[PDB]
Amino acid sequence: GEEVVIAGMSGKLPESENLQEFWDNLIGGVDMVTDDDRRWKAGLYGLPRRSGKLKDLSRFDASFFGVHPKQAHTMDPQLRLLLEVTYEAIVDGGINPDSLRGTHTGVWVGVSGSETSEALSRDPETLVGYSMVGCQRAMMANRLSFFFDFRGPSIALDTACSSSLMALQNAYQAIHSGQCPAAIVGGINVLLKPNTSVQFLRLGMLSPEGTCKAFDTAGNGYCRSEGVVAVLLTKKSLARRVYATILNAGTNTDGFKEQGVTFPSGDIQEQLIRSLYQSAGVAPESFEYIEAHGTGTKVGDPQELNGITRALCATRQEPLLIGSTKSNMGHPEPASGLAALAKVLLSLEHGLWAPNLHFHSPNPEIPALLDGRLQVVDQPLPVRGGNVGINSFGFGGSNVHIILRPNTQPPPAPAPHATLPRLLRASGRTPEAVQKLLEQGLRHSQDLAFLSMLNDIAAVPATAMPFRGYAVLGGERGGPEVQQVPAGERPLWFICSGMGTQWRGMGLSLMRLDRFRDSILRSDEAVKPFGLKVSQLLLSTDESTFDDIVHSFVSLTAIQIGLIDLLSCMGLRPDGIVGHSLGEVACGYADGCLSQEEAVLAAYWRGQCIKEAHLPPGAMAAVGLSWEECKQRCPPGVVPACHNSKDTVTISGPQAPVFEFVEQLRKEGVFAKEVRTGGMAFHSYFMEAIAPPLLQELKKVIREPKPRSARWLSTSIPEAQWHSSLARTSSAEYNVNNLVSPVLFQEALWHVPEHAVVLEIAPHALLQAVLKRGLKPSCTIIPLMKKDHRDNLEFFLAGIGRLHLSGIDANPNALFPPVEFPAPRGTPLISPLIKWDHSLAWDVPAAEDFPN
Amino acid sequence: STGEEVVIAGMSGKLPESENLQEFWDNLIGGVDMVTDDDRRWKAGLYGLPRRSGKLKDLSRFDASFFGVHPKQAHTMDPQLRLLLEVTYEAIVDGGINPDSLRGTHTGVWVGVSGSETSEALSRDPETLVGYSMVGCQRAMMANRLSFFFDFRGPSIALDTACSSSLMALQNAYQAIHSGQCPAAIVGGINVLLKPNTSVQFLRLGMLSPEGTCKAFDTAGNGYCRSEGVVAVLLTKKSLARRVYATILNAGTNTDGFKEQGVTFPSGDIQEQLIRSLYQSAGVAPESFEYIEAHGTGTKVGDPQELNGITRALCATRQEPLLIGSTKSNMGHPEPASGLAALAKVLLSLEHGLWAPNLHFHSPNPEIPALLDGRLQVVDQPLPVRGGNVGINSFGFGGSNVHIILRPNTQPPPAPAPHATLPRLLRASGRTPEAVQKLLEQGLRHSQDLAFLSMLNDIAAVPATAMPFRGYAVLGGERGGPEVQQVPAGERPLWFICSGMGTQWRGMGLSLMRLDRFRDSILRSDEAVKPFGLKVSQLLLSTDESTFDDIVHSFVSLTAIQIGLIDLLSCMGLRPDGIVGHSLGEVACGYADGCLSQEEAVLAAYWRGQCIKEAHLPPGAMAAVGLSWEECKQRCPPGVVPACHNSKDTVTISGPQAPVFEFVEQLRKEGVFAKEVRTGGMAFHSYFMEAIAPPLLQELKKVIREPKPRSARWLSTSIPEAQWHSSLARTSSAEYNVNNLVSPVLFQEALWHVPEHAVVLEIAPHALLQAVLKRGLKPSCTIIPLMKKDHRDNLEFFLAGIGRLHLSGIDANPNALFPPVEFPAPRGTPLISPLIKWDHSLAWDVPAAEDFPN
Ligand SMILES: [Cl-]
Repeated sequence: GEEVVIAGMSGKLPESENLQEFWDNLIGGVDMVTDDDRRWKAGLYGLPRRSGKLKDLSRFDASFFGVHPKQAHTMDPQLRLLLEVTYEAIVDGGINPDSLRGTHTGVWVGVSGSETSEALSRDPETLVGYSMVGCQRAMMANRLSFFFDFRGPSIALDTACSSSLMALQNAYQAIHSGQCPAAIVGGINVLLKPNTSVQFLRLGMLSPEGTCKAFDTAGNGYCRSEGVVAVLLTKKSLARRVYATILNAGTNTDGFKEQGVTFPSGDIQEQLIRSLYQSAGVAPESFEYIEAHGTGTKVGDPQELNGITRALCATRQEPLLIGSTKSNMGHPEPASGLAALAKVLLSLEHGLWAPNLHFHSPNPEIPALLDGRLQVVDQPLPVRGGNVGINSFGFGGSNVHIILRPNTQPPPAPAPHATLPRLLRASGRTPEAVQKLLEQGLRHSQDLAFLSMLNDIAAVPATAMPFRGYAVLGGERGGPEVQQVPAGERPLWFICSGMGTQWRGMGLSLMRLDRFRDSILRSDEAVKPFGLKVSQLLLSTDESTFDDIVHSFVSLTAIQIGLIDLLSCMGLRPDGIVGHSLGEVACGYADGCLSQEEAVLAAYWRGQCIKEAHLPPGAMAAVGLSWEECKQRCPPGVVPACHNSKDTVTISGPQAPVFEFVEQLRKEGVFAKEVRTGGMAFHSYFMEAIAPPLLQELKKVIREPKPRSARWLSTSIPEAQWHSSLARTSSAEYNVNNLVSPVLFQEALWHVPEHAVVLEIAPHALLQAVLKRGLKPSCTIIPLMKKDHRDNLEFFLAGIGRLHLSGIDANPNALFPPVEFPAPRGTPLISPLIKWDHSLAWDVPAAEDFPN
Repeated sequence: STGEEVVIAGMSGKLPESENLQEFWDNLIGGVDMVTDDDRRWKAGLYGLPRRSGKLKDLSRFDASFFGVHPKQAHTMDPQLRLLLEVTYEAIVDGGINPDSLRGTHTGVWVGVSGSETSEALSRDPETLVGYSMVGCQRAMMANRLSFFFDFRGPSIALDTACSSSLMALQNAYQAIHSGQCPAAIVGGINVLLKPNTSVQFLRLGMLSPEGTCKAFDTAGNGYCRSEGVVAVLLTKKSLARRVYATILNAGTNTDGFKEQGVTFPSGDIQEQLIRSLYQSAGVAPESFEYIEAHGTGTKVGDPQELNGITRALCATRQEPLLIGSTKSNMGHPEPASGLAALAKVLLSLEHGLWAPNLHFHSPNPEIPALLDGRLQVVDQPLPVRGGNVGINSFGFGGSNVHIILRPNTQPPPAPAPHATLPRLLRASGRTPEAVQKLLEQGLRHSQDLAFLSMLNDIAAVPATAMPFRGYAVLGGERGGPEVQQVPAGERPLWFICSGMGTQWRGMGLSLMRLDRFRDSILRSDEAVKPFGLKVSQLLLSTDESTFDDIVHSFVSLTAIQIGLIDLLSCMGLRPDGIVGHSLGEVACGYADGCLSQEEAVLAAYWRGQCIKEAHLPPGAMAAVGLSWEECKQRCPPGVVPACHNSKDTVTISGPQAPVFEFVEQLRKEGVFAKEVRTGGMAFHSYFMEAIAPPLLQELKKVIREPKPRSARWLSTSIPEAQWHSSLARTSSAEYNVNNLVSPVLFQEALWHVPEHAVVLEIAPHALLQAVLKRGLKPSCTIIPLMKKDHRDNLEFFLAGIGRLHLSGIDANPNALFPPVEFPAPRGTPLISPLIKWDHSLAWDVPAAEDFPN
């Protein structure tokens, strides 16, 4: 059938708020069983004082889960915690939960108690109906399917202690047979009602010392514990991270026993173990370690270990390692299987078997312990290699056993782009949630698989995760940037700049990105017939290279096209487009009116037709007065050419009168600065003589002009004329008319809506200040390249980071070569890095809420 | 070959106002509303609750000792579990399967359950609560306790998906059987209403109808009525089934996922996709459906969501209306067990050929176009079942949906056959005499239903320690009624006694010739003697009273009949623990022991007679004499001797005709019983036989070429005990048989070794030895005759003997005597589960409404 892997995990265990703390406690030999009065007075009714308790049951990020406060207070704490642990298990696997919505993903939850339901229905006069929706057993599974939008089976099951490993088994069968592509498996247990512990006490199942002395002579019962664990299983193809592959999972039941229903049968357990390795085609000698059910009972331990010995140790030359998580944290009953699984996977990820606590003298009823066929892990031991088995046996006789093949994927071989900086983006319910992801990303900045997975889980809408951040890794000038995301819809606008943005060496830093390089090489092919190569112009060390009009027009357009291609590969589509002068050629590419070759040829012919003609000497100057003021003050022959902002306009005309006016104006104290245009009066009647030959060349280039969309605001045609036949398409005529007409830039900027995110598409963000002045103050202005910057690749990635802060989604993973999956063993855990808004404290039943 | 074919093989249940499925059906087809308004569980109207709810008649009954539960544990067991254990046993036997045959198998158990109210009531007092209440009330035990008792080793799981739980259990068990993981499975659904607080929760959620009625599909639908239910179904792969109610063509589940309307808003679009995906994957056409059992809880929002989803899934291209019904309208909504309750209603409708109608349907919900246009037709009147697939929906309030497709079993009744006129034996076992009486009475009422009787006979082999009462009835016979008795405790060794001379009678065996196995045995014996101008079957048909006066005829015919009787006993698996033969009866003993083949035994009887005849000895005689053996010896005139030691005070003498006759006459004069035997005028077991020895030995050496050892089960009557370990007594050789003819019959001597409490069968065409056996055996022995001289119908007499064998605690299935019934049983074969009775005299604890917080 289908290969089944464990793709992600999370959990809350005794004295452990997450799996990292669980591991620290395990490998540190910390006893997680405690003796405080968290749940009820110590020794109440003669109960043992010790039990494994979660640090907190009151926390729940209710609004992220769409739960109203009234329902949150009346929801079983097991469910409140399982909703968050489930989310963490999914992202732990590097999967964005949104990608599983509407799928036939299944949910199986192992659960045996409904104490909250009892507490909440105790008063008929005051009880509320919605406590049934938050506490009824089926909801422990159904509420997950509801929130995550999972449509596969949704089942809560009870086989007592083996519940959660039985959920794992049923989930494995559903994936193996092709019924589900993925599944959530959960295990939950809380200790709210002291009466329940009294019942177990009187059955003789509880140790008076509240300890699971697994495999030890002194074993006399188990210590009750709490636990909330979730695991994400998927078919191999869907996994990003793989902790292990499930080779087989199976169940049987003891059936009739002369000793009674609660007497465990080692003979039946042994048959289960054997039938599973036989049917998986696995040899008993291939096992390195077995996680025994190991509750530390006088009858159960020998039954189980002697069954393991007969099933697995008959022909083994080496001892078989054996451990029990229950010796470290107590017995979380139905959640026991998944807690033991978490200890196993964490041991494998760290290369060390965590050891048992409380093992001093071998149970004398167990020969393999005295003879070395079984070896208890009572010291941390390196993981050497081999399959792992896990047992979970219920007190009613339901047995489950699973065989795992650990993922041993080695770290990747050093690669070229690994040296390039990378962008890491993060989202979170709070600033601390974001900070936590960026900090760990920084700490593992060379772990490409880890960063790739983090980048994949960050695309969560700002309405759900209001804080965002980024960090450019492997660069020079970087540190984490975090901010709350301004609420509302934020339209994305592209501004393509015109002349004055070229500089020696421009684009060379971005050439290290394959997509940008490939775009440039494609532009080279367009101009090859004209003896030009864009990549060679960019490599030129001659400061005068871009003084040549054709070099600068072609190189500018090529770079703009390369930047638009980087943005497109991340799925960005602008809501608005504005070009300045020659920038309209790249706007036509961005709007989808011009192909890459047409845009590049259009910039070539525009410059070449200028080169092939003679024009009288012209000049342009930035004047410190309004458009209206300019039209009245301009001397004869001089005209307003660019309406950049309210108080800054560019004039164009005959060289002398221009230099004169600049003089006159400076006389009257007005700002006047001659621009350098190489003796050209662009955007004036002066260009008129270029029109005819340019129109002839462009008609051959743009054979089938396409209509400009409403996103694209023309700067060469006044708004009053937007319905004209000339403004309809990006035709040879449209492009010729741009050259001889004024740039109505400020006019277009006025139509940019509030809260827009504006990117400057240019080799140097020349228009930043003009943009700030002409745009509504609620706009975010982002530059993508800077003249002479040490490393424009880093500057560009910071801008993509700023895009993320603004609430726009752009995954930087797409800019770099795809990481190979599954991730290497040891890729850092993600679930413990997830933080929620846990400021509120929700109702939790008290010991007195139950009958006494 | 997608996988294994899955069938519903048996069912049982306890539903509102219905102690079993027969009462459930009577209520359904009779239009009886099973929802009531009494104070059984709590003061009606308490907390403003609706007064009406579906309640089981009793929650206190449980045959604790059958299930090995001590009284202290029975009082602290959830009533759901106590009831489920019995309903599970009834579901298995309902299928005509003896539960013992599933012990140790990988049979699975899935139980749909949503409440543990008893567990709450029983753990309320920390000072007094006991630990074993956890073993009888924890949710996992609802499944685990069944696996434990029945010895099932497949998966054992309790599951909760709210309303759809029990149909989800059925889907999971269908998948485990279909994929080859389990050969069979028990599927259960349970719900009880003990805690009024629970109903308050639902009331406040707006889910309960103030009228306590599920007005399914009706404009007045405003919520559901809560009910109780305990249902169990046995699923098996096709090959294991005897009865088949229906084949499951497909079963599947999906979940609503996220809904803008909230978690409890039912999604018709998702339900519709489940229905479509299932008939598409089963290769079933939507037009092939006759009827659909809708979840139909009678809610304002749910009904149209469901029925409009059904319309889009199934009614797009249908030319005929699709029938729809809802069992909830009849008995309310038993929550997790609703899927199995609906299933019971469907299967009972199919078995009776009538769709049981809904109650409370007056005006169609106006938001459902197909009810207004006739594309969907509510069954509000009983309608005949016409043919086609059936679908069943069960949707949980949390969004878990289950749908199943069934193909009804339409197997017609069997074609009239010749053997169907023969009488049949019905055996029964039970916890009480009333349980046995109930099976025999129903068997009598359906005496021509072969499949029904065959299935009843298959469930009767239960040890006496578990079912202390047994009974039988010979059906289709002239006379005879039920025999019921408590089964005497202890091991009871089975002994075969093969009689000798004096048992022959004109027409013997003719009645048994109607049984194919007996007839076939006789025809085989005919072949052995055909070369000698004899045909056993023709001697049995002879109307000549002198036929058996010829010793060859009588020897051969007796042996053949005893062999035929041994063959009938062997086909039922009976193996004797002891064997004693009388005179020529020792030949059949050899066959029964295993040392003589049928042909050897028949040829041995032939030669014994023919060699005697061939010698033309002087006239001899034998006579049954009412004297002890010793008392006989001293009154035995010269030439006359004691030949057969039958009992303490009765012996057979043998000698010269003249002196035996004269001695017989003087005996009658002196008031003694003197009865001359029919011996072809010969003196058997006497010196007069000595001249026959040599030629007989020569013929027998050719017949018995390779003697075989005589088991220790076989006590010799021709060789004194002191010599039982000699070489002659070792094998059934030519010498052993020659010696039998020439030596006395030490019958009484052998009888002394028969142990106490033995069950003794007389293998003979006429049970001549009954009184001798009574006298010579310990008084604790049961003596059973198999044939009687001149009986009107020895087939009936033989079956009544097989019945007596059952009563004694020995197992012998009479089904093996008759042609095998073809399985699956015909549709309509009477239900068995309702016929099962238990020892329900005690009343066990049930929590009271006041045992919960108020
Ligand atoms: Cl035999």
